[PDB]
Amino acid sequence: KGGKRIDGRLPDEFRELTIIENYIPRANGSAYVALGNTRVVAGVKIEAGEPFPDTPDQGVLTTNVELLPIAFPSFEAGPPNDLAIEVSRVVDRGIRESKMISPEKLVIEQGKKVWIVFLDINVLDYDGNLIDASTIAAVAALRNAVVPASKEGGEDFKLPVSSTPISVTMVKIGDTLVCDPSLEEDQICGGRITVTTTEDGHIRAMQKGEIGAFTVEDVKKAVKMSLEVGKKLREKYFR
Amino acid sequence: GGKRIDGRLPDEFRELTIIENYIPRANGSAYVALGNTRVVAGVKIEAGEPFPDTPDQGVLTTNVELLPIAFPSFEAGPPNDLAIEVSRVVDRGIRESKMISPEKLVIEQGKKVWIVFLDINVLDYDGNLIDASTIAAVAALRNAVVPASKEGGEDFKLPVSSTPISVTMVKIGDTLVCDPSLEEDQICGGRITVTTTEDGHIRAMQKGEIGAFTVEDVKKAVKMSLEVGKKLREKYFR
Amino acid sequence: KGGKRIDGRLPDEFRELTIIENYIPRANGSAYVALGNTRVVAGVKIEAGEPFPDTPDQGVLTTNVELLPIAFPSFEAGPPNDLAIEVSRVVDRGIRESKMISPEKLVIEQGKKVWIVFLDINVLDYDGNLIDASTIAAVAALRNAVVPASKEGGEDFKLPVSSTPISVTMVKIGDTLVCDPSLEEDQICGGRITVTTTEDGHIRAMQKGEIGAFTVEDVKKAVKMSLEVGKKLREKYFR
Amino acid sequence: KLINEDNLRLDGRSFNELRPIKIQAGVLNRADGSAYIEWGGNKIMVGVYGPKEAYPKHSQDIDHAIVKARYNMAAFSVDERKRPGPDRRTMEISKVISEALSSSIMIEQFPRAEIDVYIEVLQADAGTRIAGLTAATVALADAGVPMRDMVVGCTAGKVDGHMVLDLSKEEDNYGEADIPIAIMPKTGDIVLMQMDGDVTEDELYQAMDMIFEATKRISQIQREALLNKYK
Amino acid sequence: KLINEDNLRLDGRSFNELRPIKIQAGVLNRADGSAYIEWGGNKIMVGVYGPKEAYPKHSQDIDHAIVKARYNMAAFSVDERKRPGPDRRTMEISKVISEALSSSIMIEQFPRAEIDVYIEVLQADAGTRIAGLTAATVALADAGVPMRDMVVGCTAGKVDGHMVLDLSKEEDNYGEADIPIAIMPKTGDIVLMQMDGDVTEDELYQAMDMIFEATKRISQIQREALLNKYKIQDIGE
Amino acid sequence: KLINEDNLRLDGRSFNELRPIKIQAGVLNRADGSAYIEWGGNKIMVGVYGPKEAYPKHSQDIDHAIVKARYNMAAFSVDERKRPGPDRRTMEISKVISEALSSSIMIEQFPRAEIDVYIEVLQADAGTRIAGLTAATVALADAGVPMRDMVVGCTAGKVDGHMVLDLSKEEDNYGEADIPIAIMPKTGDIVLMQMDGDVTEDELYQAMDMIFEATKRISQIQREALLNKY
Amino acid sequence: MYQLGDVKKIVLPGDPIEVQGKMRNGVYRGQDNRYYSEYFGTLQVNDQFVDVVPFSGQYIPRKGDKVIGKVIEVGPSTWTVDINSPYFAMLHMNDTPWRMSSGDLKRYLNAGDYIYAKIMSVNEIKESWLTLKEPGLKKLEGGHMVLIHASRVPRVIGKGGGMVNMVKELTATRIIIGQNGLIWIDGPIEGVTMAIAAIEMIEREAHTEGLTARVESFLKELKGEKD
Amino acid sequence: AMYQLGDVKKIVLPGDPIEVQGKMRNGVYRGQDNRYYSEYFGTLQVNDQFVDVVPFSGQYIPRKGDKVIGKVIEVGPSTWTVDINSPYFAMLHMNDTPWRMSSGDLKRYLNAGDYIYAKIMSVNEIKESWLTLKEPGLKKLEGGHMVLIHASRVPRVIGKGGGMVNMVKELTATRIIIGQNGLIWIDGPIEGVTMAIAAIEMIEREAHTEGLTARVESFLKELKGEK
Repeated sequence: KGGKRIDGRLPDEFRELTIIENYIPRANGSAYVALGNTRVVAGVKIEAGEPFPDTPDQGVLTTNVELLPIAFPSFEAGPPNDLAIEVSRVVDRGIRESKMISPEKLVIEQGKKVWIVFLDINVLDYDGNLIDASTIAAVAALRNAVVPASKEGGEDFKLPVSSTPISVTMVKIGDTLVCDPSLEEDQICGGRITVTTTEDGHIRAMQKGEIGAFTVEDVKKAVKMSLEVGKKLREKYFR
Repeated sequence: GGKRIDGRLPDEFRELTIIENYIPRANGSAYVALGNTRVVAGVKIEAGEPFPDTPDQGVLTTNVELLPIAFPSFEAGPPNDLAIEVSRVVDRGIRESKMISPEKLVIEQGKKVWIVFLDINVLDYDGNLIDASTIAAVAALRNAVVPASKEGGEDFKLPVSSTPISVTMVKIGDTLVCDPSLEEDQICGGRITVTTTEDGHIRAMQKGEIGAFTVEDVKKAVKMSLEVGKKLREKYFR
Repeated sequence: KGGKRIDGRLPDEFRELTIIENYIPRANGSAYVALGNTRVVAGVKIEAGEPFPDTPDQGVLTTNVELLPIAFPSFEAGPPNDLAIEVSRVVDRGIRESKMISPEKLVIEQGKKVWIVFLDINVLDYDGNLIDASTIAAVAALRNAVVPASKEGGEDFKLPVSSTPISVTMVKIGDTLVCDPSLEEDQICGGRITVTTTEDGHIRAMQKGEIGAFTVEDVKKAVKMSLEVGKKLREKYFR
Repeated sequence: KLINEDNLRLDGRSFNELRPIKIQAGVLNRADGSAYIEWGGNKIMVGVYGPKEAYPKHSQDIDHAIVKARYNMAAFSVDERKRPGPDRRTMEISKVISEALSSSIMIEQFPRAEIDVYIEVLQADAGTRIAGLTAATVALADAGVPMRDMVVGCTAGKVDGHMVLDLSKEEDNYGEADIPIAIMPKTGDIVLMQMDGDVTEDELYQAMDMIFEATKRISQIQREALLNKYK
Repeated sequence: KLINEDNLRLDGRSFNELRPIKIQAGVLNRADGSAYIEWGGNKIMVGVYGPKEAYPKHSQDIDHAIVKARYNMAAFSVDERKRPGPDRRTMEISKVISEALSSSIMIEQFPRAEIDVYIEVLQADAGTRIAGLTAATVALADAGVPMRDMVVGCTAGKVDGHMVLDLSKEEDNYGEADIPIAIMPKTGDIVLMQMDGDVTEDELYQAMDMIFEATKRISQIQREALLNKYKIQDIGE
Repeated sequence: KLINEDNLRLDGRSFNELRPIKIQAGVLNRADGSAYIEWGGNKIMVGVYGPKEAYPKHSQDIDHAIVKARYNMAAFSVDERKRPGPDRRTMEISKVISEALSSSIMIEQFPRAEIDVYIEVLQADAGTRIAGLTAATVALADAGVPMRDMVVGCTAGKVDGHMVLDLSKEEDNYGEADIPIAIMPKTGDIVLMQMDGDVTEDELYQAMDMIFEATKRISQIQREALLNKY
Repeated sequence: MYQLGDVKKIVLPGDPIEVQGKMRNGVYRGQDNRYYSEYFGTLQVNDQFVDVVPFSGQYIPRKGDKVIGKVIEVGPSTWTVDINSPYFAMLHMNDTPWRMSSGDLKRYLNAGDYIYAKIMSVNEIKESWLTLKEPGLKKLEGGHMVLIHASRVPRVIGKGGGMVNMVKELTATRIIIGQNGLIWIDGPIEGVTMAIAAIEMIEREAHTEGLTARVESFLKELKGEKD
Repeated sequence: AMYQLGDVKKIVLPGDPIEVQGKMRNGVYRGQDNRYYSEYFGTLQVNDQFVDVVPFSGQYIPRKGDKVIGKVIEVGPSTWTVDINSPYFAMLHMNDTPWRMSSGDLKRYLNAGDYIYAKIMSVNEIKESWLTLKEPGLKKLEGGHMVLIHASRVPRVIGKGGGMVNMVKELTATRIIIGQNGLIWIDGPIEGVTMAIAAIEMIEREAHTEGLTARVESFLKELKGEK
């Protein structure tokens, strides 16, 4: 009614965030993220491995997002992997295409050994908007970079972080587009759109999800909002 | 009644259309439609490690996919038993006919050989998958094209030393017919497949489905399979 | 009850055992064992392979117990794998922790070739107490040692067997602890305990299974009974 | 290493030029509706089964029908032999296509029903997922499945600073962006939209109009593929 | 490198000579019907359970019963250790034995029913697929499963231009052909037939005739194994 | 090669010293009951759903409920990245915990029901399986699942001839024995007990007494956990 | 812009329908309050109604049709019958000639038995209720089931049923044809082959005159050619 | 020909020819040559006029009148499905119970997994059994221990007039219910159940001795005296 969503949030406001870097210390880098009552923990494990034969002078980054049955009553009924896989690919597309990692500097022995960066995100608690929460957690975990070069001689250095991709997922309540949808709003309307943006104002990844269609105006407003709440977010938690 | 449910006589096949090099991004490929049964075979040849027992020989691996696009009832059933039987039956015909000559597929004796992947996707099921897969399989191996330029060497034609033609037969009433349509495939339980090469030899046989055959029936199936195998070889595999 | 079970057996008595070495003559070692009406046959397959990177100077032993659907009517209804896995781990545990194999003597070229000991146990008939039946079969089969060293040059020798671990399963019928339960006794009482012992009086392995509890005294009685009946079993068949 | 020489792409097309596109509908015999498409190197078969009630009643859904599209790639369909069966990539495609098709199919007309769409890509060039969606609407009108529109779509992206249309395999792997979009031509509503790479707000809005104007050239093919059945 | 010197096989048999065969029925305790077979090096256990009214989704096919024969190989049963569980070969054998048995089991007498035949080969020599079916009919008769006949069969093949019977593992691997066949003895009807390799029309018929002759001797080993279990004494076989 | 020089363990503890243990209850939002536990290097999240009716009725068991505890390890929880999903080890752990939990849960009060216990290890030191079970009872009481007792347990084992308590990952891999035990504190009844390695009867009883002494202190840490939350 | 005197212009899904009359099956109202085609099909106009018949199948059942169906599920009081339609049809125990108590439905009809029934009603969601009480409706036991396109059923029966009856005597077989395209055939082991062979000839070639005369000649030749 | 006896005309295998005059009954099938052949491995028992083949098997055939113990496997809206250890599950209608329930209330009285002592009301041709609980003494079984034995040894375990089964009860201090299907319900003290089991297994295994009563009574007294 009063310009506000089902909660006090305005159309461009996210829920409360809590980011806890180095939550799993025995990993090379890690981050716990709470977005309202959505809770995930991302973990990065860096290991020396063989690069792909086609790109021999580049390290590898593989992403995997686990929808643990603890996170929702309905989980393991289904559990449809379709949602859990989709989030892995969107989160990985945003991280990959933002060139956040800079994977040419992850070469140990050209064409034989590179640094493989496993990014695994375990969802512990589900309250809507898994895509944005997962991306935040992944970003934060990649900033505790700590690549173990000491096992390969060398020198422990910080995995290079070249950008800050912030993904924003948006849904259409009535005639108004809102962002960071809660679990009520995520089911209230069919159709979401996620837009991942870097601090240079570039769009790095997009993904329309769920059943439903969006006008061209909606898409224009979603790109504009994602850049605008994406800028606000970048300064507040990733200074 | 002296003729089948269609115009076909007991030894007549359905219309065949063979298309070589249907998948040009495959090393060898062939689309076959046998009536309304449609499959496309695709051969992908790659360098790999040989089996430890035979380090001076190439590998031939066969797989036949019964895609759910191919029949409404698929996932009712769909029995995986059937898809696997056809892969083993088809592979048996190619292997035992010595079509491939897998000794010439050696790159570095005991380290690197040529792996010949024969993958047959079934797109439309109207009976007799076995013969249709063999026809697609035989033809696809005749676009031989082994990529020896990737291992230095020189791209040569994968040796094909024989032309096995598999023939599947059922007994409708008191008459044995071959190439059963789906309708005839269900009108009588029990089919028999006999694969023959051009030397008059029998290279592979297989009794399938529930049902029995008399000793004479198996004797008629062999005579008919050799005979219609000869017609087929001269018409499409000269 | 008054010193007898449902059969004539006393609380510390096993069923009739028949152990048959070299039952599968085409394997490196084999043994068929019947414990009452529980029948399993273990088979040992020895092959050259690469050792684990952490232990490059040790051979490998991998154990597996198949509860074949042939062995029980309700088998493949379920089939709950939980029971089949537990037995494979528990059986493995006795053999491994007793150090029966001496897996350092199975090294061909240090860090490149060792001997892989496949110990596979098929259950054909289930009449209770799989653990003890599997262990007897496993131990006996390892004693047709026959490692094919002529295939790596060398000389076919007898795989070294350094101890004789005997596993004993116990349940509480009423107020008395009995061992080697039949299938009927296995269902009259929730709660079983396995204690694997060596001829030196050492305990190599223990496992409490099934739903139910045992008091400390019960655990104390079972250790003594397993040691004692394990000594009896060792002398009769494993001279 | 670079993609264009004369404002000419490696394959010789201008910036907004489509690859060759063929569509024949009704090629399959068993399927209720079918459509074969050739889009560049892409050869894709689509067959459509349904609508029917689900048996057993467990998977049933009382509001509307269920669109179950399955995208599968043949083992000989990609550069190196791929293991048959779905993977993380084909599962993400089958979902995204199922969601778009659910938006044009009049899903409320068959409650508790299921609609199977089997997309078998037999040889794959780039942008493969859209040729199957383009063929899915052709197979669906062949099957009598009610739709409020015929979904159609095309790719765009950034290559050497220029926004191009219908990227080729080379342009996809080494170019700067890929934007697959599928729309409902009547309304312009987007029912499928993904995006990879690096693009400014301006270039994305440029890319969209390019796709939007390619949809008219594509829809004509679809409409001509069903129109050849009678004649 | 050759299999014969004096028209004698590596193991000493004439051409149409069987390897040693044993069958004991009713050896398993839990199974409704059971049979053990030793055929040369083959050691195979068979268990039969059923018929029952089943349960699972679209398994309530109303015409007849379902013969779910499952052929499984122990990990220690073959030359090199094999991974436990079924594979592509064991699933092909499981079908072909199920098809054969569905022709002798009087399958119409139990509609909506299910019949399990678990065939567990503990040690394999060649021709394993026949040895299990041959024991399966015994296990089905031991269980009171109605049958119209006792399916029995034998292997044959070409070794160095000669047609021989009951091929050995060495004769299977290095021979020219292998032909496993199973029949219904009353009628001579073939329910199971495969063939691998290279053979002429004449040689194939000669190999068929050899298998039919062997089924006479194999049928008798099956019968006596049933007779033996609950005593024999006085005559009437 | 050896774990001790001055009768001091690699981390400085005496023989019968527990590693530090924390437990916080009610930390999940969706789960009916929850518990976070920190036990030395171990970080384990436990969530409880249920008791509710089973669907489909096929898996239904009709005397009592079924305790389905599922033990999963996060991919980043162990030394090297491990592929997500259960394996032979985690299935065995899920069973042995499901069984122990069944002895304290009043299972008969909910026939045909299911009780889900999800144990998600985010970071694993040794003895993981007791750590989840000890946290599991807290979640169960946090969810109102009736119990007749609060299960608690601890590890012990032999390292260089000395019997030690709550072994670390290093002492577990290279020590001589490992004995995980879980009990019902009212009665002292053992609901979970395993044993690996080489030990004499005398040492085995010594190890048990040491474990029983530690559970008094751990059970209080469980009590506190539930206390604060309300 | 286009369109003929009476059959207008063949449409595609979403083509706008700017024609006066009562919109009926195949036309939906867009968000712009215009009407658009739901199907790929033919726009059919009569003085009162505007439709788009599609070039499709998926036979819809309408009240009165006599159909063959396979029973798929046996309920406590009802049978679920697949009538080759998007929805399964229901046969209540009270629409049968059998006196049964609830749960005894398995004594009379089990799943998979084929029945020749009549459509009692079709609700808005196209769910059908069946009956077997009228004369001639019965369980079908034995024989061979054949499926043809439901649009080909009226020609195979023929005017007044002449064609279908004519075959029966020529084929020495009993044949029952359901409006959903399922055809029940049971005769001798041979006559089933001719009856099938005739139906496919009739299905494929339905549009020619003298269709009666071919089938008679075709069937007479098939009897002679082995003799 | 072959050897035959004077009233039990020789042992037979599946497919053995049966050259005896009389009305062929269960166990015999007619082959394609119009001769009769044995369906089972068993004895060619030939009674007056009728000619059966009894087999050497188990799989208890339930016939009308037998009192059986069964486990409820499914709760329907109007019937319970009960497994009676027979090739087909048996049905218990709600109207064949002494309980007043409305339809759908079946779970208040009998759930799945529950054991019942009922009587076989009827056996149709397919061996499908209908049950009842209305007669006195038939009831739901709560608590206790269930034992399975071969049904062919049940008649000796019950004994003439129920002597054996009663005699055990007092020595064993337990309540015991025996089904004709081989299921026996036992519930006593935690001890009493143990003796009762030990006795039945001796009776089933040693069901040939004439002095069975004696041993079983003494064996129970010996287990009794030893406490």
